[PDB]
Amino acid sequence: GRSYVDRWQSITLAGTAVIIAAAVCVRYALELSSPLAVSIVAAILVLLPAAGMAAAAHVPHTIYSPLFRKFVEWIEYLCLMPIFPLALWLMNVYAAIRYR
Amino acid sequence: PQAVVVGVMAGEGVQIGVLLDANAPVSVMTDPLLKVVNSRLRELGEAPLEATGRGRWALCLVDGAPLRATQSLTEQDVYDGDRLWIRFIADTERRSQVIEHISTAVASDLSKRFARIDPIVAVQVGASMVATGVVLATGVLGWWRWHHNTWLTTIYTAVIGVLVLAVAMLLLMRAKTDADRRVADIMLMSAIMPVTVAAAAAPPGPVGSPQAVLGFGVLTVAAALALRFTGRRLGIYTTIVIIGALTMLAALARMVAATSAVTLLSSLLLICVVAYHAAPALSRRLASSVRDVLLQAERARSFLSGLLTGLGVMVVVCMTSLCDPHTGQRWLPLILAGFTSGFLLLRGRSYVDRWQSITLAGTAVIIAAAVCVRYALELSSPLAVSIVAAILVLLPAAGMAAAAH
Amino acid sequence: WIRFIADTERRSQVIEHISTAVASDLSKRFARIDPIVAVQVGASMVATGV
Amino acid sequence: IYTTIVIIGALTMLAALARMVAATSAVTLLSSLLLICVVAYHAAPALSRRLAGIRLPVFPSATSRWVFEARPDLPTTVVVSGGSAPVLEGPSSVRDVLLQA
Amino acid sequence: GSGYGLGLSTRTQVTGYQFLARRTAMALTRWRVRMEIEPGRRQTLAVVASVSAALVICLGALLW
Amino acid sequence: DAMRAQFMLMLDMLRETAQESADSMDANYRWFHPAPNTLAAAVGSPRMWERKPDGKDLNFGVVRVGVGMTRPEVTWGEPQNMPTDIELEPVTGKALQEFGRYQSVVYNLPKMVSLLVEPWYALVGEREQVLGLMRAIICQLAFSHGPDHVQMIVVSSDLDQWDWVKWLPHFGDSMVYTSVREFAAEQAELFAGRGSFTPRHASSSAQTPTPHTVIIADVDDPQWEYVISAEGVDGVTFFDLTGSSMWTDIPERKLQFDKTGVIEALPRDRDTWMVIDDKAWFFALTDQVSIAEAEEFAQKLAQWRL
Repeated sequence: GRSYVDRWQSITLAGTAVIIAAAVCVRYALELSSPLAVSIVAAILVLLPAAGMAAAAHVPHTIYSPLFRKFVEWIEYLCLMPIFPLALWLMNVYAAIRYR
Repeated sequence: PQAVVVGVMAGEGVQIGVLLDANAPVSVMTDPLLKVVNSRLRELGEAPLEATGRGRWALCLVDGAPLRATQSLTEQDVYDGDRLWIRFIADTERRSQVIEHISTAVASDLSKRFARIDPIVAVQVGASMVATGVVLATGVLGWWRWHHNTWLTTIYTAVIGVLVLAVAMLLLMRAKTDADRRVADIMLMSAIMPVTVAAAAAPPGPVGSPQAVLGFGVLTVAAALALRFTGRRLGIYTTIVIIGALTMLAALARMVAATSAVTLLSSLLLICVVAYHAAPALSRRLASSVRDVLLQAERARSFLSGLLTGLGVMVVVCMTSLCDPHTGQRWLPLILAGFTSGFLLLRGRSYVDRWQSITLAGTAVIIAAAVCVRYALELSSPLAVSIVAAILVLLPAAGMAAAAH
Repeated sequence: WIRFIADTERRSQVIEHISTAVASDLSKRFARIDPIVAVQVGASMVATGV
Repeated sequence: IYTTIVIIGALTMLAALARMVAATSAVTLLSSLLLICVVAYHAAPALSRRLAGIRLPVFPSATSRWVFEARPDLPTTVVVSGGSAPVLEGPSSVRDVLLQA
Repeated sequence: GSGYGLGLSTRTQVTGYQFLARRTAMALTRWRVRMEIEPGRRQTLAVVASVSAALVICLGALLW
Repeated sequence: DAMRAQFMLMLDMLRETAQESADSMDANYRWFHPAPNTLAAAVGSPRMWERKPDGKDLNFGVVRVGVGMTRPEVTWGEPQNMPTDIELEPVTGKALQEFGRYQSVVYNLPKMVSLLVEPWYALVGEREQVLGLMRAIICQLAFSHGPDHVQMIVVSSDLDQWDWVKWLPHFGDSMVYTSVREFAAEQAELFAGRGSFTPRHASSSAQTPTPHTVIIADVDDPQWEYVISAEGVDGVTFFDLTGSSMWTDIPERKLQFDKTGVIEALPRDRDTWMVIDDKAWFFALTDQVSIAEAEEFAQKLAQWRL
């Protein structure tokens, strides 16, 4: 999202990333309903968006060292590298080929 | 018919009544007219009108749009008793600007015509996401209740309510601008939802009539209390107070003793009917010297828009419940819905405000549509759905056609 | 201008003060509904039914 | 709004079509769409350039030397319904850029 | 026309076009041409690395 | 790529410098030659009758005719050590070429004609276009120059078009005629006494006598040949509204109007007014005023005296 400066283009990218978490949390509570599951889901569903407001309010008026800014940049690349190796694993391709 | 009397506005606000020639073209009058308004201001002891650099003098409507300089005052829709404005409009001539290299040119232009994200909007988005988040948490906690009405739901929700409310408390006391107040209001608006289900979840045993009474009670109290101390967001809070109070009475009656739902539904319909008639009176009683008039006018309007809306929610919920297509005289609730729709359709257009008149008009259409859809799903058949679709599509089409043709 | 002055003629000669900025602003900010808008509303209603 | 419809329509058509011509599996159709979307987010700013008709001219100066003193392009005249009196805006080549962007 | 049609081209014309394409792409998303650092390149290379890593594992299974 | 990117960034800073200089020229040209519709409000201001003939004022005898293209005040120096055509890099080669083609002219600036440069200016086109521009010329002259410096005469058959002229003081004397035979008896007796045309310039303006004469020809009388074939007289300037063959035989004195109101003429230098090319080209987009607007402005000006 920070690669886009337009107001609605950046908000849509951030919103899309957040809604994916919310939608998975709900699915995990209705099915396999249990006291621990609902207890854990209910906490995540309020703290996660709360941490977002906290970060949004404090980040614009603080100072960060070049070494930390360079570190947040690399998190994006480290997140892209595993998607393809993991998706093919979920599709069972490596086991399929090894057993022809 | 040779002349018309109209009010002309001049610099900084002096209105002067003048008798103008009804057929000469307007451009012939603007020059001597400027002289006259200046002469009167000079005698009154005020400062005259003056030009600034390059521009021209024009005669315009109160909305600022200028009159066509060549047309007659009778040729334009200007009548005796109307008013006009004399105004200075500056010269717009300036050099054109060109950038040839497409890469730079796209950045330059695209940055001048649209708005980029900023820290002020970032916080409002954050507030909106937490509000949306907590209502999802109370939902799953409130869903578990229908199968396990144990202490977990109330114990877990109570702490959330206190925590959200505590944050809003510090924000409300620290806010300096309307931007800050919207953030706090969104946070406060969200605190009412967890406390409501938290209270209603306290009485044990299978959920129903006895549990419902607490929820609608605390909801009504909290919404009213928030309004009383905050004095903002009148509409949303008022609408909750109405549905809360009315539901509390029905919940109490059903818990104590009620022969049938039809009885309560009919009672609610009658209560709303009298409220629809009393609506403007309620608003009037619930609502340097000039300021006193401005504040009261919008206050009354705010209470009225919410009131008319809340009553609409109750009657649509009640009527859709009453119109069963199998029970008894299947036609009786349908004609009753028709009579109810007619009153709203005929009286809604008498209101002065657009949203109040529009919302009332729309309230009738949804009732007709909802009844039609109910008679389609229940007592389903190929002819029924075919008949329903024809009715459902032509009904609104006819309403539009009556206005468009 | 040359005009006919009947015996019955009397003129107001009275002025009043209010800032034109507020008058023009309030005129647009709140006013009655127009048929131009109703066409959009009607179109939205028929679309909902289909 | 129309562009959004085209994308879900096109990608869903290819999903249903795979399921129609071959049994395969749901997990595979879902995982495949995910990968197509990850690469599509990287193409979006370039794909959006061509759909709007932005063209990038590239050639070795027409196989000729530069003529710095060339006669500039003629400025175009425009009118408005109310503002019936015509006024010239500028070079036709530069006016499109303000719309294309 | 001067540049229209489907005529011949050279290597410098191929890289030259890719430079203008990168420079104009960021102007649509970031609205500035300063291009202090060029992140479009890096975000693309990270995908190519992902695909290559998948192929190495995939081909490694066939050897087994 | 690093070399390419550095060149592009430097080239845009030169763009800002030209754009900054261009803003200064726009304000100055409007401040001396405003649009005709704005002149009515400005009548009372000290900007009226401001122009002086005493040598230093370079705007004397100059009149605004419309808008178009003009050369900015920037002066471009050629790039040293330019690589040969086969050695030029494609991206930077075309960039420096297109940059030179557009940033060398500034668009939508006011265009002008000078009374001190030609014996006459034949206006050729439909009547409405020719008269529209002429009334604009008359009110511009009248607003910027006083009656002690400019005098105007009309010879016309269509007196119904020249009725508004009554109010302007510049048409007075210490004056509209029906034919050359009439004009010859009253006016030509004075003007035929001496001289022939001589193109002037700012410094020379101090020596020519104070009242410059503008004559409007709208009769198509063949009797005009005497003064026209003699190459006029100094202190006079004719505008032919008819398009007669005696006036229309010189391209250096012919203004051609397209159906869209675009005027074409030979290009003239901005600083010396000398003709620079023999082929006609785009000159200005015409501005015009109605008889009502002209009389409205004329009545406003009729209110003032020395």
